[PDB]
Amino acid sequence: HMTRSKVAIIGGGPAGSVAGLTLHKLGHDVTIYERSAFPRYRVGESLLPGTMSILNRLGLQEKIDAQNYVKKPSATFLWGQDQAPWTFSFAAPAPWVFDHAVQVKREEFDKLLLDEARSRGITVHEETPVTDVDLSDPDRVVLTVRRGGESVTVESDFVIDAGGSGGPISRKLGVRQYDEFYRNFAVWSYFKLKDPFEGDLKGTTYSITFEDGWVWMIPIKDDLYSVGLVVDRSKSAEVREQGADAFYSSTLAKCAKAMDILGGAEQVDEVRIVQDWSYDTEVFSADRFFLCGDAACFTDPLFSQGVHLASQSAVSAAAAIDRITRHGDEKDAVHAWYNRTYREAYEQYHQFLASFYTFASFTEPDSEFWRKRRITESDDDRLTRKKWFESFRDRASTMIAIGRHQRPELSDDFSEAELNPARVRWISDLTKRLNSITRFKWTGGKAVLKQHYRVEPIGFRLEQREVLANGEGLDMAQYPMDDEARQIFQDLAEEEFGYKTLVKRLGAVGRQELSTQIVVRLMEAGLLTGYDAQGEKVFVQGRLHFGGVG
Ligand SMILES: *Cc1cc2c(cc1C)nc1c(=O)[nH]c(=O)nc-1n2C[C@H](O)[C@H](O)[C@H](O)COP(=O)(O)OP(=O)(O)OC[C@H]1O[C@@H](n2cnc3c(N)ncnc32)[C@H](O)[C@@H]1O
Repeated sequence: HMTRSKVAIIGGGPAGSVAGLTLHKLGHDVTIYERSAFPRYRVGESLLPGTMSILNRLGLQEKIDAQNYVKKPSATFLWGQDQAPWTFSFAAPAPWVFDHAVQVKREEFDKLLLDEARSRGITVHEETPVTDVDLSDPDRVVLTVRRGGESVTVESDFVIDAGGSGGPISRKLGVRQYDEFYRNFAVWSYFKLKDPFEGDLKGTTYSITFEDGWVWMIPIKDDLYSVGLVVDRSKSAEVREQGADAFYSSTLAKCAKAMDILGGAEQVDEVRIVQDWSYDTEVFSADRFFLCGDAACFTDPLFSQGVHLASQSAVSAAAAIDRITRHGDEKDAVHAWYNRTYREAYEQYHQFLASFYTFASFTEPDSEFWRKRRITESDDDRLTRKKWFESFRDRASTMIAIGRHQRPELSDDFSEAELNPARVRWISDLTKRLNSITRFKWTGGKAVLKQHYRVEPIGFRLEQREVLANGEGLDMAQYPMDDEARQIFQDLAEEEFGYKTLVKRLGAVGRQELSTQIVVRLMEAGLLTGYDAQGEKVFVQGRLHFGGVG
């Protein structure tokens, strides 16, 4: 209980800094090894509310307010050809809950976090690459580090690899699993251009489909836009052959709505490229190591999840190391929790992504980009799927409908309030479906409490919580339940009462304000199935934020 660990951290990007700040607040002894000198240039500029929340709870609010980062209200999508625009609002009602995020210059943002780490007495070595990581001694971790021109050797109780896509551990272990099809390749530059919108659109992140993929437009200053192409890795050869500059301009010129908003603006930087393929890992952590951020997995940046998942996993890996340090018998359970949680985030962002790419594929040409990414299924499943012609994948269908602008084209006429009717209409539809449920069935014959972990948001400790499950381990981990609320569900499994009874029984035990969320989550978890008065199944899903929002 008074025991704390010595922890080496490879990499001082967002995963590294957040991991070190969190481990320090949890009372551990942190060293961060970063191979570069800061500031150093880095792409990946558009952030999420969930990450601001984390930084706020770690005490960075004043330093961040000081920076005057461009504020981001939402993300806007021009998705498919001749489609109305849609926007994903960051609108949301605790002190750390954020309704917006920001856009940053990563060289400055990353250096701000790292300098904060320094100021708290965390040891930081810049220009000190970690050259080898040895885990074969089960009692310790030993790193080899290049200090000056000398190899120096250092031991620690734990190691976090936050070294980004080039982190040494996943490579060393050979546990990286590249996605078979999501092999994105990016080519980008900067323009001098002032946000052309004054209304609710100002500061929004634009993602815009064309023949060979999509274009991003991020305002990182008053008059500065990051403008990137995401294309298939099959375009590597063209860039190799014809040069990135020529590839960049002739490709970007193919995206009319993008040239539309650009309009003669001046290109104000060189163009860079990189391979950004999706991949996860067989192992997110085991024994004395954790992988965090791109070192663990990489998600197609369409929804700007990257820095958020680096931050979230960094906080989780910190809490995990703390828990194991104070309760060493829980080692296996804690690693199983870290692996499950990261895997589930990765896999469900991927499933969701597949939906979005498929929707654009109906109006974009049959290029290798769209063909690799759109859902694979029978000629007949696909023609049926132009059920789309007339509006995870209903989850995405939902988001798009709610966010649909009420005119055919993108304009400063847009206000987020014009989205309120479709929102409300979705809520009324959800309310209508739940109310029609006169009979519920439980999956299995037993309702049980199962052990689960949760990071406490204020102090960051990993706490134990009992969640609802069946005998066969299926669970709904998002809410803490007791023997008392479990009884509710055992009675349900036996008597199969409907929605009205379930709401009442929940209210009766203090859970009146969560009850709608509780039953929706149980439905999505496949633990509850609902039936209407005519005996037909009733399908409910109430998701529709992508992670790090709302
Ligand atoms: C590729 C890409 C990614 C991207 C993006 C657009 C593109 C083309 N747009 C994004 C966006 O709009 N919003 C967002 O949140 N993310 C976006 N991304 C992805 C995102 O940039 C990454 O997920 C994020 O950078 C990951 O953070 P993480 O902390 O995991 O990794 P990092 O930023 O690469 O930092 C790693 C540091 O480690 C150092 N390093 C590497 N190896 C060593 C060794 N061996 N020893 C010591 N240090 C090491 C690197 O120097 C780096 O600083």
